[PDB]
Amino acid sequence: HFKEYQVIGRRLPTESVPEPKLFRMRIFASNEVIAKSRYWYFLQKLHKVKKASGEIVSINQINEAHPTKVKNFGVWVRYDSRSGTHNMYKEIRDVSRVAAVETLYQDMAARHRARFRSIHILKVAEIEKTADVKRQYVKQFLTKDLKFPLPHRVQKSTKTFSYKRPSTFY
Amino acid sequence: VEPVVVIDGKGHLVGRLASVVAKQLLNGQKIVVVRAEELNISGEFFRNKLKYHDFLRKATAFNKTRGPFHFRAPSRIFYKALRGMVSHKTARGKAALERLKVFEGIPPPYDKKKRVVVPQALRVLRLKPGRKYTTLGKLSTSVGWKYEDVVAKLEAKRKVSSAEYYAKKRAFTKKVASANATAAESDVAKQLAALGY
Amino acid sequence: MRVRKRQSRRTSTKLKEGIKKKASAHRKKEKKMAKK
Amino acid sequence: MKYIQTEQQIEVPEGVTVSIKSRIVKVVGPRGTLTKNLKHIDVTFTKVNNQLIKVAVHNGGRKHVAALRTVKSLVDNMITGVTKGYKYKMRYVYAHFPINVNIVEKDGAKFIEVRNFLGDKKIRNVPVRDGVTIEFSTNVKDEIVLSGNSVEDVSQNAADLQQICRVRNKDIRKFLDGIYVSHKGFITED
Amino acid sequence: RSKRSKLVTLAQTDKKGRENKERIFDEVREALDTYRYVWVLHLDDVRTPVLQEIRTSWAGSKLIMGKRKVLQKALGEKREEEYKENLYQLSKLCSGVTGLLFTDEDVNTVKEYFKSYVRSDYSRPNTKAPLTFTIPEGIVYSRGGQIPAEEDVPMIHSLEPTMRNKFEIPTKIKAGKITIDSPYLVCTEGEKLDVRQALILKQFGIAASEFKVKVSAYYDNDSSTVESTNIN
Amino acid sequence: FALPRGARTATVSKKWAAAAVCEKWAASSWAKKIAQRERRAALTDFERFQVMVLRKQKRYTVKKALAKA
RNA sequence: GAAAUUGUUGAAAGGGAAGGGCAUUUGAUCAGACAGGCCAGCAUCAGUUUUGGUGGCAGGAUAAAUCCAUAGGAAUGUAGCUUGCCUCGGUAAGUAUUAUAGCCUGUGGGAAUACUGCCAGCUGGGACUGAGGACUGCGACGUAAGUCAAGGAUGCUGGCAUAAUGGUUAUAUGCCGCCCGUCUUGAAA
RNA sequence: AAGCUCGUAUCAGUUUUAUGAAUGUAAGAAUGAAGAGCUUUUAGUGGGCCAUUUUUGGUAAGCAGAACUGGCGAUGCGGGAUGAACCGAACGUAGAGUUAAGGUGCCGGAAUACACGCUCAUCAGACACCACAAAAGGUGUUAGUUCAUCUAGACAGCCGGACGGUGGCCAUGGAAGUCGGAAUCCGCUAAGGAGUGUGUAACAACUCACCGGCCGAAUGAACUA
RNA sequence: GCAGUCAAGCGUUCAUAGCGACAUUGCUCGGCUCUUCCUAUCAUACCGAAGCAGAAUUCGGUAA
RNA sequence: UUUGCUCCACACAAUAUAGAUGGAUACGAAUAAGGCGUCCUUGUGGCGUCGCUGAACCAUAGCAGGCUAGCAACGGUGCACUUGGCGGAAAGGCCUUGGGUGCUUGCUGGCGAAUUGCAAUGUCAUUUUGCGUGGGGAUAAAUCAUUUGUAUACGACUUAGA
Repeated sequence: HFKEYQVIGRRLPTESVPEPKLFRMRIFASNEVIAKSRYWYFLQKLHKVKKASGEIVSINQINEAHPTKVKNFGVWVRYDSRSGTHNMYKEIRDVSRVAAVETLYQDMAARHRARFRSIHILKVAEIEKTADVKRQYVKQFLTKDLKFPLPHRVQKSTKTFSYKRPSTFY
Repeated sequence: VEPVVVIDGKGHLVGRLASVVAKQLLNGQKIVVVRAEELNISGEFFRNKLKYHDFLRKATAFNKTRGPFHFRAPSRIFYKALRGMVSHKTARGKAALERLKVFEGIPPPYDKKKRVVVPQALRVLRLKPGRKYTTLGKLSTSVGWKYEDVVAKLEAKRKVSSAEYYAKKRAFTKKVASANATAAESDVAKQLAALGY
Repeated sequence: MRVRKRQSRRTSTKLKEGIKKKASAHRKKEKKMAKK
Repeated sequence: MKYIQTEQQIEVPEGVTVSIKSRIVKVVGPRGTLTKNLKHIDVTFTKVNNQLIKVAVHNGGRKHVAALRTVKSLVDNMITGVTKGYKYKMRYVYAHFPINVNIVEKDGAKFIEVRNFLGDKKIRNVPVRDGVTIEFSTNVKDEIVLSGNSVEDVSQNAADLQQICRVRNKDIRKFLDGIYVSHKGFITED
Repeated sequence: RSKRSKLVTLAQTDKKGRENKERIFDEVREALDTYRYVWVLHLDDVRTPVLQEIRTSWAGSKLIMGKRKVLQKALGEKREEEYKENLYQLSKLCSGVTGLLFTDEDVNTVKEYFKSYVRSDYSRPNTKAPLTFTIPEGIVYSRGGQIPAEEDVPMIHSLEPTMRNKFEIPTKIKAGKITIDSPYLVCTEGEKLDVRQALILKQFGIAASEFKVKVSAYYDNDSSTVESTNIN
Repeated sequence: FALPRGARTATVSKKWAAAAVCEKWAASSWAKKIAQRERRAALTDFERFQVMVLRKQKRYTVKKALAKA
């Protein structure tokens, strides 16, 4: 389970160059230590720096603004593959950004066999207005007065032997 | 919980069925699967048939009277599915199997007796709708077994007698359920309610 | 029909370890070919 | 993409009525009754206004939706099977030997004897399905008419009647001889 | 996957898109101010050299056909969207087919022309044909039951599967010639037509149904009014 | 019950109380069955012995009610 | 008068090996103490550990939320209003910023709680262990004398007193277990 | 093993700083250790096989030479079903707790756990630097990317037009778009090619590519996983 | 097989650092006897294509 | 065979148990559906209701369950006699007709329990027997040896003979 982290760094203040530009980014991780490590990994790719040349100035947990309102998120993803890296845009309906990126990571592993080290989360944005929601499987749930059943339900047994011949009604 | 435990091996899944019977034994519980024919597997017919058939192709080259005894009867067909699931060459195994009993159809004194099911091996629950399963009655027949019909016949008749019994039952039940309802609101009654019963 | 012979999925220890030697051979080639 | 709801509309005319429990379909109307088991298909029927029927698949892949449309087709085929009926007209052609097609009833089987096909001593017996009626076309030479309610009964019997008359170990181009479905249609034209 | 493969083709002509529709948009609008009056023709169907006969009848006045929804939005749909004053009164009146005629001529000359103009055409589906026809019961002929047989050629044996399968008529070939046994009716006088019935009358080359090209409405530039005329 | 979509807690409580779905829940057989199991769970041994005695008395009158019709 | 090897008698085992090790049942057989021993139960203790219940705090956006007050918006559009054509009033296509549903965003307010971390906080259940043998030491409580969980178990209670412990032994059962010696070689063979 | 010193500041398969053209020195740097040096003499020992990382040569492909490094060898035990080199692992005798690698359907000790997904295989798959047959084929299925159309009406579907110069020139018995040889042009439109196939000896007739008429929301192509 | 002609893409940007599939164009120890198994089947069985008039046949599919 | 052998009753020894310690409590079918109750046009029928676990239901209070005094109702149950009908899939059991017969905790009384000393399974199940009892019942074959030859290495087989 994830957590969003604002992690900043400004390549250690030396002589003749005081107070550098403080490079800020939002990092999804499980804890603070992984977030820090991922941040250094991203910095080495965005420009030519190193872990020893800089310093983590502030690490902060970004709580979700309204964890009760169901949102329509659109996530820009890129990831290393069997071949070269490539962009991807998946649309996710969820309550929070942490939970939406969670469902993405499990889906990316499920459909593309990409682990945690491959995936570069670019930008997670709310899609404010519907009918601008591009993906059809998300637009599937944005219809008026959606009433759908769950036919054929399993009844979870606590014992080995039953005396009914179970009824999978709903 | 009981001395014996009669399973209705219908619409079940040989595997998950056997595996839930197997251990059950080793733990000293007596068990008696019935209606074996009506048992189920998983996968478009042909599929299984092709499967078994390759098994039916393995025989002690030099003397085939010595090699893998290929059994048709849905029972045996499902006793081998439970056997190889229990250290059956040791003593603790032989002793286990010995308290197991597979029956194709339902004979006495099992008939006139309660018969359970195994949710965790129920095809309806386990399987996903719209996915070919392969009854056991068929496979068997189309490979050697030759008593499919009889049982069938002897099974239909075994139900009838069953039905009637019931009918009689539903009645006597109603009668008791109606008398009870009429016993409601009678100090005693009233009270029980407060103590759930 | 006469059901034909089925291929095994038992990988013998000679096969499995020989697979590892062939794999590491492919590595040493790929590291050399990366330089050119 | 796993559809949430997919539905078709089976339109019921005045003369026919559709009674469905589980997945067994009545089509009771003018010409007669038709029944079809569909418990293999896994759908849900909904009668909206006694004149329109809604089949339904919830949580279905492309394979399950492909089954969803074929229910609408089969139930509609039963409806047009009762209202209009089916009439298959088979014309049989011959080069030299006159083909002699007759109806015999041995043991109540109602067979079709196909004699003298390409000068052949074998007497071809075709079984007639329960619900298909055979009459010969008056004032038109060499024509056999197959008519009933079910599409399967009429059309499979038409297929049987032309697959018994295979031109064996010879030309296709040279030997015209055989029985052929000249016209697929309805009993009542409108 | 498992989708319909579109029939791959290597032909010279290509599609037009929005480019051609914009050209017709501009051509209609630039023809509105130039020409005096606009006639909207309900010509249900036309043989192409008949339209070229209409073009060669007068070169002065311009005739622009094409999509209804291009002409609707070129002239004007509603009160708000319109090219000229009260032009949308005729676009509401044109319903079916393409035709539209810009003119710089007299009104009575045009309405005289289209009332005087009528040509023999093929009988159509959903319209009644004024002939009751049966094909003769011997060998069927190319003209087919219209001319003396001695002046006619028997039909080509190659198109007999078209007669049997597509036109439904019961045919078999004997010594290179198509043969029927009994006289077969296809159409009767004052009776509504099917698709196949018009195709039998087409294949036998029978053009026994007249075609009079019609107009429904009429425009004036200076008077700012739309006139409605029901001629056929 | 009638709830507008995306309703915050107060709106949920408004329509919850107005429709009275709690009392409609308690009226059903399903809530009575849940409460039945909970009542039997927290039973004292002496209270369980009361059930012993009362079921004996109820049995007597019910068996007299039968063997009549 | 040994062993190899054999006979008889008594016990036991034995479905394509046997003998061996760990542990126990079963059968066979045996040792003391009884000139304080065998086995146990409970309580309060100490060491190691396992498993619950409950309290106090502290951190972050001094949580974020929810909730409340205020200001704007659009909707998968709310009541209303207009309109189409019908089974009487349903639907449909516009308006209508919530009116007789609500929602979103923004600003302010006062709280709770999750998560994370600490307590030399309290209170239960379970297991294995009791080594040492007058006193010294370090401590705690007590007004002091004295007491104590503080330099390793005592107190109380019960059955048996022999085959009941346990051992030896034959077998059964679960699991493990290549045939030794030599000689080669990098090894196995 | 024995004697004699110092039991010490005698040092270390280690890091740092500085000096330098992964190795070289020094340290009043770090961290670690009480087993240090010097004589005297006394057993055994003088093979290698496997693997990892550097590096030079090689070729259908394997590979071949050094260096350094582990492992086995003189080493039991847990696991990898099985085992020379694979994963774990500081072996006195016992008790208790916790774990490693590997696992938790039953054989088999331990969840037929939970959660999101993907797959149906006519002998699936459980397999492993994802290495060999491996580049592909497939109207299996799920995700994508890049260009396209689309309420001036998308795709599909039938209904119609699908034109005159013109039967363009040579060809030749007969070739009118459709046996073939070369340009392959004009006009008229809403759009129609010196013609997409079927067809006739030659024509005709049909077909589509191109439009247009009802039909009313999505659809199309090329790639990647 | 060698050399060239195309040429999906990839080359660290990318066609002018280069590799490049199917085609294509260049001339040129042996043998006697038995048992069992495999199909990659010569015949027998059933099919599909073929100027397959019939007969005969050629190729192909299932098939031990 | 000196009543050998079997079957009922109670009686004592033995011998064991892959393992009783309230009850194995009987519709069938479907699962994108069912069960039950009621009603009617008697049907793939209308209306009501139920599940979402057997967490049930039935049995269950007495010296390991003794002895007695009653009250209420025609019930429940045990035991053995008994009228049939039913059960062939391993039927070996299921219902039913009655008479007797104890017991009933449906409700209320009166006695008795201890010392098994603060726990020690505290033995109450069901097989296979043997020796004794007191009643019923039933009156053999096989092998060897001889012969046979449809059989035959020897076995075995087929025969024959009071």
